[PDB]
Amino acid sequence: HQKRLSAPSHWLLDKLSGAYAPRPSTGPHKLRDCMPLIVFVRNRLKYALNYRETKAIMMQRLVKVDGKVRTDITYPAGFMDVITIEKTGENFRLIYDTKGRFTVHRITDEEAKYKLGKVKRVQLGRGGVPFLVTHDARTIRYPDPLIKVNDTVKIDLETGKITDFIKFDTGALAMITGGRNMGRVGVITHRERHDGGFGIVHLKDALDNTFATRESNVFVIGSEKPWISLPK
Amino acid sequence: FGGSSHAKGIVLEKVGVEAKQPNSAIRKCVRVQLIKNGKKVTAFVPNDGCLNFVDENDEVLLAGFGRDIPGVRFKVVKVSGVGLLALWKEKKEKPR
Amino acid sequence: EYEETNFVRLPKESKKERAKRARMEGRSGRMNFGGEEFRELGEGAERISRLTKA
Amino acid sequence: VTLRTRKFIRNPLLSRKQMVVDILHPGRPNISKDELREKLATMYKAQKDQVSVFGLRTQYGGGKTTGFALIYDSPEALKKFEPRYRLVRAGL
Amino acid sequence: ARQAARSHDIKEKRLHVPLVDRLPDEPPPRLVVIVGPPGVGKTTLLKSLVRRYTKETMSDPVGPITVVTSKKQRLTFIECPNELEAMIDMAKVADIVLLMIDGNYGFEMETMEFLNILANTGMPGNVFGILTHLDLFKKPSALKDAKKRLKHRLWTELYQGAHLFYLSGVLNGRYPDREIHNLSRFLSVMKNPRPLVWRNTHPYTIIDNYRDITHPTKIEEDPLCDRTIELSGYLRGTNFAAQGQRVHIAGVGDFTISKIEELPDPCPTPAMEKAPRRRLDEKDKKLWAPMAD
Amino acid sequence: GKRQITWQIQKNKGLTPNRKKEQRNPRVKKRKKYEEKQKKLRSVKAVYKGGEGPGGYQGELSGIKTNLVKSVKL
Amino acid sequence: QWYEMQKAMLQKQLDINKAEYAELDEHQRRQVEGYRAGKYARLVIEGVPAEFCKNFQPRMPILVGGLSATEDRFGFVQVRIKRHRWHK
Amino acid sequence: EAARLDSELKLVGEYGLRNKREVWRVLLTLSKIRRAARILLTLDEKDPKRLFEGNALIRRLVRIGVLDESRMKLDYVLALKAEDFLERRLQTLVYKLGLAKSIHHARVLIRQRHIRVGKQIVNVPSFMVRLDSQKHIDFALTSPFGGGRPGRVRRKKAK
RNA sequence: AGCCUGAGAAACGGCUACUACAUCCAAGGAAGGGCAGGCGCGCAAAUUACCCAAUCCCGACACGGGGAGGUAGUGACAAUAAAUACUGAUACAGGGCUCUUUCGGGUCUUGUAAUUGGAAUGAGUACAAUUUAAAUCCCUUAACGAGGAACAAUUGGAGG
Ligand SMILES: Nc1nc2c(ncn2[C@@H]2O[C@H](COP(=O)(O)OP(=O)(O)OP(=O)(O)O)[C@@H](O)[C@H]2O)c(=O)[nH]1
Ligand SMILES: [Mg+2]
Repeated sequence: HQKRLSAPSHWLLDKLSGAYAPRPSTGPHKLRDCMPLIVFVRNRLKYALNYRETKAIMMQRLVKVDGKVRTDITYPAGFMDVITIEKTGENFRLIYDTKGRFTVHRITDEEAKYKLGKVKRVQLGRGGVPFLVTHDARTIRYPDPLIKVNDTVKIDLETGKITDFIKFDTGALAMITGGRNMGRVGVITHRERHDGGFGIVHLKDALDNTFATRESNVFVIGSEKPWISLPK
Repeated sequence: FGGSSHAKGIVLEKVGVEAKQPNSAIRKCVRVQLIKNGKKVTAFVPNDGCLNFVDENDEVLLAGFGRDIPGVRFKVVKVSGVGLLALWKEKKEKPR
Repeated sequence: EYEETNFVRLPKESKKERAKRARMEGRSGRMNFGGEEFRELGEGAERISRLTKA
Repeated sequence: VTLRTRKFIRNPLLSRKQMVVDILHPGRPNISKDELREKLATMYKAQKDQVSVFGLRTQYGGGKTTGFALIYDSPEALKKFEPRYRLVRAGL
Repeated sequence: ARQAARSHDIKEKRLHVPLVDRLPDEPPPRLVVIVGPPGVGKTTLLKSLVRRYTKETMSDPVGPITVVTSKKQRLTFIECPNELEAMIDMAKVADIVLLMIDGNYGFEMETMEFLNILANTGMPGNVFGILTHLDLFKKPSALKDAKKRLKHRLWTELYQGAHLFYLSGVLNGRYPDREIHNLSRFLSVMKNPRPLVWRNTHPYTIIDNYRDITHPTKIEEDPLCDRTIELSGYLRGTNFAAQGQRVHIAGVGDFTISKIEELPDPCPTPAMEKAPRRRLDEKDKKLWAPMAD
Repeated sequence: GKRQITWQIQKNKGLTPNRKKEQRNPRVKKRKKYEEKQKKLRSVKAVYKGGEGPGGYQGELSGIKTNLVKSVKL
Repeated sequence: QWYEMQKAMLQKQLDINKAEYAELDEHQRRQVEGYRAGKYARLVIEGVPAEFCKNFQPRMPILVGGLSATEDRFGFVQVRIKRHRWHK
Repeated sequence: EAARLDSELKLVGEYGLRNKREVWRVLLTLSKIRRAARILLTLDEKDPKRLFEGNALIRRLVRIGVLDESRMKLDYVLALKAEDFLERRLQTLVYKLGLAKSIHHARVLIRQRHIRVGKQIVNVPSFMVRLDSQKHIDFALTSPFGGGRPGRVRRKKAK
């Protein structure tokens, strides 16, 4: 039940939606790194007008998020969730811009079929099996045995299996998803360890601005290989 | 008086009710007794025909008189909660 | 331009916005003699010197 | 009685045609939005019963009047997708 | 310094003439008149007030109606009829006044007549303007214009900033319950009456019950003869004389008291029964209307 | 069949004095005060008020007084 | 505080009576102090004209007032009168 | 003082004003503008504050039509006056454009909604008409001097 | 003072005992512990208004429920804009005004409770439609709506 100004500055609200703002329900993505489905439908896309209209869209099986039907209105969809609407025949993708806000991208089924997800941790689960945890809280059982931490994975999204992976690399272009230099698509050119907590990388854009961002806030997107269509 | 701007009083006796000339200041002056302190001071009704509204034992508000008896300092402003000039102009009736 | 996007009507201000914006006149030296605005010669004049030095 | 439709939006998931309507009565009194529902049947090839009009503020000095019009694909789609107060104002 | 100035001004506002109270320890019921022009609905307000207080639907309420409204104080409602003799008779009697104005029609000469009769005779504590027939309006801008102009004319008439209630409709033939509930919120909590000199020197009584105690042999002998009359009511002023009190029955003439019987109340008001809780249980909401139904 | 309240009770006039139709409107009073104070000005100084008329010069139409010196002696 | 001193003297007199006739019933409470206010009471009036009982309506109420010793005498009352403001 | 009374009476007569509150209102806004001009003259020439703020003040006054387009110095902005402001009022502009016979006729017309400034009718006679908007003062279309219905006394007479 | 539930409380929601008030009764018994409002002198001055319709929240759950929120009413404490009239013709009177210097000087068109004529109209009345949860206001708007004895300007001061 937070106010419209206490809502974060990256899912935008104008002077229109009242003094209050919806809170995202608990789910895969975080609270402050989130776009709820009602803000995506009626405050960003404007396929709806009111809360009851958004409910009348959501309750019938017309909005699918990451390939599954998401019914509740304030479902969290933070980063790179393909959002398939079949009556309009569109699939939107959530990326950022250079200023630090949410951006929507229209696309069809060929790029809508896969999800590029960053690995959070690799472990040995119960049954003596290695399993893999992404930032979408997707756990994949029996992964490829080189996919370590901070590697990204092309998730199939019709079975959910691994298809390809991109390694953490000095020389692979990356996207920033946090910090004071948030949302700046550039190339990882250096990486400093700082063992004892909070190591960094040094990263430059396409046009020569060096800056240091933390290896938590980084997010690998591809060496050149823009596997998701960043908007031209 | 006191520390206030207007004082209240009881009209003890209209002194000079038997004076001859109509707008004499002895005809217009009225001895009242202030409530807060208890002293008997004299006050001017503003007009001789306006004297008739001032009856005995009536709560009377009085103020200063800032400008035939030089030195009577007070003038009657309200009588029984109604303004005396309004009573004289026949705007209001006096609640008794 | 916000009433053709999803075309829900607005309440023409309210008691809590009019309390704010009409108090903004109370603490400002602006005045509107005609079509134009006439700004006070306080801190708005010092920035003109403060920009030109840099 | 002169009509123009700006910003016509399809909205298939809510199944309703969204029009910003600028109507003009010069010299007449106001437009009687039930008769405007009757007028927005042959302009967009629909029944009168599946049209709902709201907004409808008259511009300063007569003439122009801005309304917002919604045409549903069926009266039952209107019935299941309309607010109660707009349904009462329409008469269903 | 200005706090001292305002304190001195309020300390001079609090003062009055030191008049005598003459109110007993077990006080009589305070008298509420319902005054207004003909056709304004004084009897309708009487029915609605007695249903609010004592829950008794009176089909034809006449005479004074005594009503327990608190554990210490009680009221009595008398509706003044449309005759000037009754209005001048009750203006020297009334403790609080319910002064009715007829809404869309505006002020009336009977209302102004009773206002200045009351002011000349003796001003009581509480007079409440009650403005009715508001439902006989078509434009609710004309409604608030009429409320504003009637409020300002009444404020010029009696005093600035009075209480003017607005009773809108007539639903069940009675009044709206919320409107008469806030009206009774104002006339239920009460303060001691103003020390009027005439009521504090002369003993009066307002007759609740009338009966003709005359021998039918005397009525059969002379059909128009001097009768003896039992009049039962509350002694309200100072105390009557024990023997040989001279009485003016207003509208009839002067007589003498042949007998006084002093007897217990029909409305006991639980302080007199117990002789610190707030609410009144429904054991206590008594109704004493010995001429009404 | 009701007793209407009349205008004297409707607005409590009382004994206010009788004032003027000019005094009931503050603009018309300030119009007539300016017309009479512009009129008092012509009786002291001399206004221009147009030169020679269309008819020409019909003489100094209100007297010529010879022994009158009306110059500010510096 | 002359106002509160005067009001306190009035309340002292109003305690001195009801302290002074609170000593006996048949003598003081009945014959000295009369029939005290607030108590319901029944009055018997002898000698009322029969037109009152024939034309008695319950609407127009009955007010019983007590005349003083001075209010039964007749004579020339000299009054201070003024016509009303709204009397034509 | 008699000087103030005669000055305010000359203003109220020469421009058909209602009271002296309008005169004091104009004198207050004129004193505000002139105080800003004096404060800008306090600084030396070629200070950037004085340069841009004085250019803003002079362009504002020339655009609202009080100051003449010939003289554009801050000394003439100091030499401004209330006769120039009351000349820029709407009521005297109707009288000078000749839609009305006298200034009180002009106030009467503007009150009962005959003239319009540009597009919308103007109900207030103290409307500060700018220089660009001075030309578009004319009778409205709903006025009988403009057109439409012949009007009120005309209708009662022609019936 | 002690205890109970639940993912989350030492809830104060409940229980028990003691302490302290207090209610009903057929005198054996039995249930219960807040805010808001008025008076606070005998003399006074802002609604006991309407709704979840928007934004938001809780639930078996599209429907059920919300004392946030929004809508309305009062208000000369201030503050803002400005009505209560505009314009002619004719007739008649010869004075009107001013001052330093006053039984004196200065200036030249001014009136009238005169007779008539034109128009303009917003306060108010008001069919509607619209606004809105339903209303109101606003914006549109057909029809009426000015001759003083009225659609009725006030507060002070000085003088004959
Ligand atoms: N619409 C409306 N009608 C009312 C209102 N008040 C009273 N009435 C009606 O007016 C009628 C007058 O009845 P009463 O109120 O008894 O008249 P009264 O003056 O009180 O009684 P009398 O003095 O005997 O005429 C009743 O039939 C009421 O229904 C009101 O506020 N609105
Ligand atoms: Mg009755």
